Amino acid sequence: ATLKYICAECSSKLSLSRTDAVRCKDCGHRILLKARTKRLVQFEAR
Amino acid sequence: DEINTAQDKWHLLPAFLKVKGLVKQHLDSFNYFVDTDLKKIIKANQLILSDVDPEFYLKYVDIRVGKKSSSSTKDYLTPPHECRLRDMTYSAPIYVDIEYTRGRNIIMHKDVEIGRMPIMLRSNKCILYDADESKMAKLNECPLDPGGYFIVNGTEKVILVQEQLSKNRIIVEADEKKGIVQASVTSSTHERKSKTYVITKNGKIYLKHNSIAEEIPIAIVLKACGILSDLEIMQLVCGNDSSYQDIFAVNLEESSKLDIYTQQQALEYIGAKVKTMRRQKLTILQEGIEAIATTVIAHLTVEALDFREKALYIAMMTRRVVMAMYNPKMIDDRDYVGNKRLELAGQLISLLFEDLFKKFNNDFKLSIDKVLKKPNRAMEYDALLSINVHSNNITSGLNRAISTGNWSLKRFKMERAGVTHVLSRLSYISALGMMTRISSQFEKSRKVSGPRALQPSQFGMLCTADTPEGEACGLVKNLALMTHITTDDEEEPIKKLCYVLGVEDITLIDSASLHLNYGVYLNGTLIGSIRFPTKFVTQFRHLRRTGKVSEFISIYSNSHQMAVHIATDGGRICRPLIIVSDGQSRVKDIHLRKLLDGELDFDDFLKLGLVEYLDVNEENDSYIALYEKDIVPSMTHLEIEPFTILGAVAGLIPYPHHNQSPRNTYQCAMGKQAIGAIAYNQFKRIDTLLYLMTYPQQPMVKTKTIELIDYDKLPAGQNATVAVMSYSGYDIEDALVLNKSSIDRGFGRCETRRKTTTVLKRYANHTQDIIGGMRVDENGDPIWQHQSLGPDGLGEVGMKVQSGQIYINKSVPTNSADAPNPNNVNVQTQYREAPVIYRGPEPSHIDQVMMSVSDNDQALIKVLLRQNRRPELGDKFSSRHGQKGVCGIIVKQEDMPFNDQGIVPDIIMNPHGFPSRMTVGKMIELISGKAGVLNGTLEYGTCFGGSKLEDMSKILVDQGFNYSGKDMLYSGITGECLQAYIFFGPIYYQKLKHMVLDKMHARARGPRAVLTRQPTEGRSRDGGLRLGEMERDCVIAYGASQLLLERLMISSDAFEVDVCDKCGLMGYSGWCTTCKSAENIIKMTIPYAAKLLFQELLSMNIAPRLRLEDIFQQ
Amino acid sequence: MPVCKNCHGTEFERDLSNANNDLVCKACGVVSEDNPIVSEVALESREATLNNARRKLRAVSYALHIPEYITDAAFQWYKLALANNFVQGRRSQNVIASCLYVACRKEKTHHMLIDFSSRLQVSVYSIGATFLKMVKKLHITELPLADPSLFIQHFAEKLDLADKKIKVVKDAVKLAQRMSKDWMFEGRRPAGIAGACILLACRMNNLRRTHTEIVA
Amino acid sequence: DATVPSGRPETYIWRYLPAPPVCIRPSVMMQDSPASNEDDLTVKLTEI
Amino acid sequence: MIVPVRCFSCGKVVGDKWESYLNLLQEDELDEGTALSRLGLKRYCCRRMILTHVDLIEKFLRYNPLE
Ligand SMILES: [Zn+2]
Ligand SMILES: [Zn+2]
Ligand SMILES: [Zn+2]
Ligand SMILES: [Zn+2]
Repeated sequence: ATLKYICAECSSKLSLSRTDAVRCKDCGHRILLKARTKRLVQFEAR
Repeated sequence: DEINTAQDKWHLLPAFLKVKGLVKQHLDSFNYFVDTDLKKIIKANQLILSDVDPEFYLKYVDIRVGKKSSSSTKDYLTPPHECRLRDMTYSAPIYVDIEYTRGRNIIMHKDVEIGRMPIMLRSNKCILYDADESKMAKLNECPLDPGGYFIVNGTEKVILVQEQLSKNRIIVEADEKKGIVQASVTSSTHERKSKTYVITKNGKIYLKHNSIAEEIPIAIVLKACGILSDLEIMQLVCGNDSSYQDIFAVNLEESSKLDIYTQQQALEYIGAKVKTMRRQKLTILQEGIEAIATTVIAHLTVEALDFREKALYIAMMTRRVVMAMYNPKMIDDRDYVGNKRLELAGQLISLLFEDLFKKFNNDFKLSIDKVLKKPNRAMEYDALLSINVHSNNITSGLNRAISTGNWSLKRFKMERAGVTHVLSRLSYISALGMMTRISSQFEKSRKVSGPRALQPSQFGMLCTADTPEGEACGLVKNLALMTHITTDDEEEPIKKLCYVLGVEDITLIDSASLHLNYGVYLNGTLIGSIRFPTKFVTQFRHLRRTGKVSEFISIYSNSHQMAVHIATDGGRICRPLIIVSDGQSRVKDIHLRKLLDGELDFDDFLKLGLVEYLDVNEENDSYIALYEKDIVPSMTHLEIEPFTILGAVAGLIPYPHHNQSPRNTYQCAMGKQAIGAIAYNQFKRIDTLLYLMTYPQQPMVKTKTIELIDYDKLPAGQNATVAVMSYSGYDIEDALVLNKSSIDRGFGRCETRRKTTTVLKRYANHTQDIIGGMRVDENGDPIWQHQSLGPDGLGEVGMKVQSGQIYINKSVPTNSADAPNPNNVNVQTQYREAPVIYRGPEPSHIDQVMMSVSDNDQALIKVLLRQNRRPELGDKFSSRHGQKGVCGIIVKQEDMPFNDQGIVPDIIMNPHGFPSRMTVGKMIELISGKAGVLNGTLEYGTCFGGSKLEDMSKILVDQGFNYSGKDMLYSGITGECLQAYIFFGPIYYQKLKHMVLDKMHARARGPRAVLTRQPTEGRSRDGGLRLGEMERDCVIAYGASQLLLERLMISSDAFEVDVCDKCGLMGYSGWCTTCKSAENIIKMTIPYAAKLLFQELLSMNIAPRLRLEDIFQQ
Repeated sequence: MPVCKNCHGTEFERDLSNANNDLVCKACGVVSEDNPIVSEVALESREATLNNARRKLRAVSYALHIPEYITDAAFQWYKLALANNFVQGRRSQNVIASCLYVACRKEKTHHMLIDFSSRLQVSVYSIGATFLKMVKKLHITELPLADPSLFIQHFAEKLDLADKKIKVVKDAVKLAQRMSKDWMFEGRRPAGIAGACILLACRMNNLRRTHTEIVA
Repeated sequence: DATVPSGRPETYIWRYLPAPPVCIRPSVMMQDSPASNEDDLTVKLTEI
Repeated sequence: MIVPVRCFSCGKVVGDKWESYLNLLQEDELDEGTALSRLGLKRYCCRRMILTHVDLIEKFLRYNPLE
């Protein structure tokens, strides 16, 4: 979603406050990653 | 479908490696460790009470890992790959059952956790153990990673299997001058101890043992050893007639001139020269002063009570130095493997662990002692929680040890360092490739000649291909592809069993026995030397091969040195092979259909007596076949296949037997340095450095080795068509050259991944280090330098990032390190922000980032940056056959030929490599390649095996290519026929580390180092390059004055010293200081390294007072 | 702090681009510096009791498995406590126990006084009163105030069971929070309402456990 | 060689040890935190 | 990771053929070259990549972030 990011294992959209904690909610599993930006991005294939 | 008697064997090796894994060495010995050893370890010290508390004891009972009696395997534990990201140690709790004493009638016990154990992947206790492909998936880590490596603090490493000189055996080194030292070094638990003995002066021969003082006459010794005859002494060590009698007897002569018998003086003179007893418990000072330790000093191998045993042990030992002193040769040279032993990680963790645990509990005495000091109330509350405050120092100390590599063991009084390496993933082959490695150490100086080269005895029980160019201070060696490192079995049952064969004891021996048979040696320890050498070997081997003492505990003879050695020492190199039973193999070729059927398995051949593991010494006795085709009824065994002789990396070279071996060496050193898929976990793992390849391909040639490890599922390289030719004189020497509109088509492309973690920790002022970011001035945009993100204030996925930008914004308090006070009001900011900046020549991408926590509950951010590299000019390209070369000047398209169907070669390569490097193996491989595609198959090749050449001819001609493997091509430029037929076709290539874009390094004016005030070190940080002395003086042969100055001065350290004619010394600005004038100074320029050296001197008392004089007026 | 000799710009920009790694201001074009010169690679009654005090401090600290960093807080506090002569008059375990407790409390972590103290013979009211004294002797403020919202976690981690507890935890917290809202919370041990909502929402998730286990 | 400059064979045993100038006793980067990486000789003489 | 749409030599379009190839191997098991030969592959450099290029994406989709 256009909200922030995702778990590692549970793999679900999740946001966070500022200075709160990194533990996910859906899962008690700690580590998690950041979703790819909704912002445009460009290469040139060659 | 009956099977070839040759080709059937080929299914053994896989089934051998199927059940029992390729890397078991660590795996077993780690499992064998965690399972058996500790239950013995604590069984050593289970009992502690300090000197206090008349009724107390603390009795250890059980050690477990994962089982507190909830489940069998640990009920739950962290997943290893997940831990690789949490950057923790990856460990398992230590469940320990202990019965203690606390208070009136208690004697109570539980399970306890003293700490955690840094387990090893794919062990028994590992989660990965017997987990099928979904637990790989759901647990997010590769199936094909062999494991067998630890992981701690986010890194992993390995315990490198280190070879140690064979211990507790009599060995004679024959050296000129000297007099040919005999040495035997033995260890049991306590006191690993060296011992030496040798002549000093002219037949007068003494013991050097650092225990005793030095130089003890051996005849006196053997007297004290309990044999008083002085006759059967000589007769014993000597022989019957020959000349050996007097050759030894000189000592016996000047032995007699001192003293006699063994009441006091034999034992006493030993204790007379023995070192101190260390104060207390000196009362053993006696006529038996050393008599206790007279026998036991460095001869623990036997000890016991009466003196005859080791007495004769010393005797036979003396036999080797007299047979030595007779002549050179006729001795032993520390070389051939059996006299050396690798020793597995299993016992490494054993020793290190149990000694940390040891000193631990030793200090746990004190841990209860502070409680025990003042008898507050009645003192009990047995320190059950009090272990915890003392605890995990084992675990911690074990962690920092196992990753760090410094092992200090002061109970063994010996220290090894660099015991581990950072685990190597540059490639898939390296994975098992950095495993299956062996370290050599010690061996006197590094210049010492003997322990250097590759000796023949090494055959098939190590690798003979790989000895990488990193030779240096020591040596690495690699195993075979069929290896069994032996576990130490047992002593007494096989001993008394030897007696069951009807052997005899030293007690029953005549003490005339340098004539009888040969000898029997258990651990290399003489017992009876039973009569009838041969049938003895027959019977016992028959036990081994049939019912008992499997693995090793084998046997081999020696006719010259008269012995039959049969000891049960583990850590010993082994290997299977096929017994020929009388006339021919025990296999009988039908039993293998009973194998390939799927119900046979392995270890049966042992218990059904077909094949077994053997020793270099054993096979030194045996006589081995090669092909069942070519055998003798007088033979003993055949090894199933040759090509287990190659090493784990060497198995890649197609048809190596057609090369010259150094190119195989270089080929191994390159193979692990290739680049490939790593593992299925690929994009889910983040490592400090990574490479990969966009479109890897199975090499058109296979080696059935590859089929073992499924290396075809993980190729590193391209299968690339080439035309051997000197075309495009940019080629010249070894320098390959490539094809655009191929590189354009995706040939040989590499995603290059890196990671930069930034730890986020709180500081005693209790203000976190902060990620704050997103400035966005300018009305709607953050400045370019700061435009590298989004509102989060941290890097994000899918962005080109040009160097100078921020791929993490890390704001730390500039007051964070200050001393906090019991006050605060408003601003706890004061941030000096140090966001790290991507630096480098060419844009990379952030496609993945991780915010996560470590164990201490702190914010930890880890990002991975990547850039793909089109294979630009100047890239190392291995031809996988030993051709190690740079990509030359990239051709466009039309240039370089095309021919009939228009197939254009990709790599285009110089012929001249092939003549002098003299490797035709590749030259065959190309044939096999053009073949396989045309029949539509992969193409086997293997050492002394695979597809042969001649068949391909018909294979090719039918489909219309010249059987010679050659064809016409047409001028890439001119468009006419090429004036000589060209050999071209498919070959598997690969791309390496040392990509130029990494490596190209330059500066204009770069940083200077504070101490010497001059350019910094090497690449990375920043530049500067090395004019060494040996490099420098080359300019002097041209005698260039100024080139030195501009080079070693004006561009090096630009400085002006100010000095004083009167009393030349170096002032500053306008003063001469110690003579304070501020007048007589002269300003001049000098290398700052010079003035440095001066003050460095004049720091120390010295005065290189610089007197000066004019340049001009003559 | 430094200013250009000519343009006199107050802001300097560092150029790491070409790997000159120099410093010059957008106001002049005249560099600040060339090649920033960088680097690479006793016995006192107080100081000795600071050695031993670190020994005790760290050891008993992570006997709880508390974060190493947090320990240095108390180390200053302990050192700060040396200044006012609050340290000498009574036992050491009181001291270190106190200064660690003021850290973890002030730093709002999950650990409990009655618990933490229980590492010893101690009545736990003793060292409680010790901590109470340095409230006078040191000078502090509202800093150390906690709630079960923390401690349910450390409790929840200790009971194993299944992961529904987390779902239960969310259920429990607001539960207790409403109990905190309904004003029955203050004036009582927070652990009580903690284990309460434990048994309640675990009861809501119908897993049968014992009060022994809860109070454990 | 004596001619009233250095000081005849007396000097060669220490009396006043000159402190090595500070630049040749470079204090290593404080490298974050409060504890700065020391430099050795200054530790030596500072014990002297 | 997935068969390059064009070879490294001819650069004739490979992409269509892989699926049709792989199916043509599984369905109606038949000799490799001949398959390609009656699939329309002649040039051996064109051919190697169908005889080769172990697919890593299918062995990857075992692992995926999302599941
Ligand atoms: Zn989750
Ligand atoms: Zn002067
Ligand atoms: Zn300026
Ligand atoms: Zn093609």
